[PDB]
Amino acid sequence: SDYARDNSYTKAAEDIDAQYAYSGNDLGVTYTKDATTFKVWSPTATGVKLNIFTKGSDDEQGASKVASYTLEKMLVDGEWNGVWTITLVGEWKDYYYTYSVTTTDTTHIGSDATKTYETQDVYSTATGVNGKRSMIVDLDETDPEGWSNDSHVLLDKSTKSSVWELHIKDFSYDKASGVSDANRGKYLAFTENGTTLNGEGKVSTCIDYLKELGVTTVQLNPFYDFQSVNEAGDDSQFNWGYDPVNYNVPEGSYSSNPYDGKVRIKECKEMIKALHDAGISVVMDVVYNHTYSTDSCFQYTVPNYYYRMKTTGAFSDGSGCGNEGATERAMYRQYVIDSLKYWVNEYHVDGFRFDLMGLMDVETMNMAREALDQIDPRITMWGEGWAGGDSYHPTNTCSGTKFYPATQANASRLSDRIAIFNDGIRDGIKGSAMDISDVGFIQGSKSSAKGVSYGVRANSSGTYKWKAQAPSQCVTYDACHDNATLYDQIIASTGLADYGERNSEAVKMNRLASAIIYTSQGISFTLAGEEMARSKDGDTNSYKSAANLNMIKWQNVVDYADVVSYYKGMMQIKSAFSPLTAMDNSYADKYTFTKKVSASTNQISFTIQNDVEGEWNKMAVIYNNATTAADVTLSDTSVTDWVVIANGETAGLDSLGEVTGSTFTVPARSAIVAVDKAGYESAGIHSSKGKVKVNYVYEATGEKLEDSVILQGSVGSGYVTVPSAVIPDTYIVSRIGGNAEGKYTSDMQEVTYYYTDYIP
Repeated sequence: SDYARDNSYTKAAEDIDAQYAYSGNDLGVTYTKDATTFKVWSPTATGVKLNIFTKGSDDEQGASKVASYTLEKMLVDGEWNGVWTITLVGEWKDYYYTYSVTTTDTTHIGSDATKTYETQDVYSTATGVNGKRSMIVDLDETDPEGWSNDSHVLLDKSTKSSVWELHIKDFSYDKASGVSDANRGKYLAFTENGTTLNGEGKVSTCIDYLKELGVTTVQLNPFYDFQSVNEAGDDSQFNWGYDPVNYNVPEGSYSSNPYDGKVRIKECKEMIKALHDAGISVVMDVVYNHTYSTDSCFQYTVPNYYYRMKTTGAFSDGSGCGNEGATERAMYRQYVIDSLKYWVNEYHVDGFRFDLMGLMDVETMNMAREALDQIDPRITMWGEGWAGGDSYHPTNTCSGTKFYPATQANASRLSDRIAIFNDGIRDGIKGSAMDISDVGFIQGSKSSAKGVSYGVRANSSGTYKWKAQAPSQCVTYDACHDNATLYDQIIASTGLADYGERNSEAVKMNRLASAIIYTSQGISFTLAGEEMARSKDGDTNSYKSAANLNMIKWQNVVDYADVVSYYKGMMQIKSAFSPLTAMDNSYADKYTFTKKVSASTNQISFTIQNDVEGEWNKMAVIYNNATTAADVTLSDTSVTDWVVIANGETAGLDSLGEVTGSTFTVPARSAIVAVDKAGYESAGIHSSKGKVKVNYVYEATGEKLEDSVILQGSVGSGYVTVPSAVIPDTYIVSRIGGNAEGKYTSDMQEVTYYYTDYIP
């Protein structure tokens, strides 16, 4: 819910915006070898004092207060524009500082009831430990080697993306990642090429694993400066980071040395450079909708201005943390826009994800979208189109237009290149996020088939709980950092095994969900480690749980190499068919669904008439969430010869069979993807990945104890195969044919685990 209220705080802030608004783009430190400059926009302040130090804290050896100066009012044409400036002559690099602002609030300008605060610069670019002290860094110095040649690694269309939502700690915090001792959980785990599981050199991990999996984007969890982890305390502290402190300053606990401010910048840039060199785009999660506490730099500089104030004087609780930034405000809007531009231009990020996007206002988001477009329009923007609580915001914004929250309901006003995370498809696929045990479509819910069928088109065709101006305004996904993981939800709802423990039926549902996400329009978005069945031990909220519980268990790239390969093949499927990555609604009417989109059906099916030259001319798709195989007849009978390219066992770009007519026998809880034979033969799209088939044969009779699984990978890359974890303990591998480990050769290989009786 949201309400439009006006009060004394809003009127005073509007007057401030009308009079004192500033647009010089040079607030904060403007360091040069000749002289340093400082600027603080605070109309309500009676005086500002700058305090230079030598160490970002008093507990560091050699820490001492250097000097204090007084910042005087900045005058243009004799009138005050709200800023306090001072120039220090001489060399001042690496010198910390703070401000001592004596100020009233917005409603009491000119009165003598001031209060004195000591505050880190709102525009801090570098900070000592815990971000409580600024620093005058020379940013040109912190560029790693070859940084001048780094360029944005951007998609041509954000719908082609396969976003990998990766937490910087979890990426490498496991000792099984094989990363050096000093770099487990930092920016620099991303710069180490040649990593492997347990350093054994057999199967890759981390960055080489990313190049293998082919993800086109990686969305990094909050690595701006945040509060909830002590940058000087225990190294095992984990926190997503939704308690922002310094937006413009990289987080400190992800660097080898947080006490020095150049080190965090250097190492963050190093990580971004590493990912850009891996050909993988980088997407920064941002949280401009709130700050850690109201005792912030914004409040200490201009109280009650930068936040939305209720009529009673309390702060609005729309974000659920006790406050919420007033994005409608003439200077906070400019702050957010300039912070986005600064992150992009300095740390070479390629796109953003706005937490609780519903709080921000549509006009501000259109302004940010236009500003990022002015750099490069392929910079991807998206975010959660809701809010955490009741928001009380002004009736208008600083520009004079009405105030509209950026919600899913307002997606019609919100720009089409600002995707809204599709809760509709998320719950249609795997169930409502509010309950971990809820049963979605994949688990067997017939009713959610409507949600899945509408989300197949990015909700941009028709209306189910919301609508998108285009599929480019939809992030097709079923999991992210928030709430439980896909495999967690599947296991919890099925009740077949404990969390993270491999289960064949749950793996089938996971493959089906991957097919649903990767044959749909819009942006494909996956939780990092979602292919390998990542599990948080079922924890529905892990924002600050154990780092060893949130870390990616890198044994899962071996234990779930078949699921990794299914995902890696579905990615190729989606990238090899233009309708599955169309930005606009040109292909909305080609989806000749077999049943009504609103039908509660166990087996979803449809077909896509592609029109791009040199590609498959048609595809079928049949999601069969039933416990038993079911024959599905296509209402589109214009094509009767087909070449399956995915099924319940393996997925990819290679013919897994052929079907005559238009009737497909779809296995239980499994998807089928086909293509027209003529188009397949004429296009020439073919999988260059090697393959391995791992059977599990009871030796005495030749019957299979468990189904075979197909592994996949690039030709020339290694692999490792293991006995299936689902075979009972009463069986013992007596022999293993073929290469139980090795590399992927262009010609298919095989491995057979023969079994016999055993007494555990």
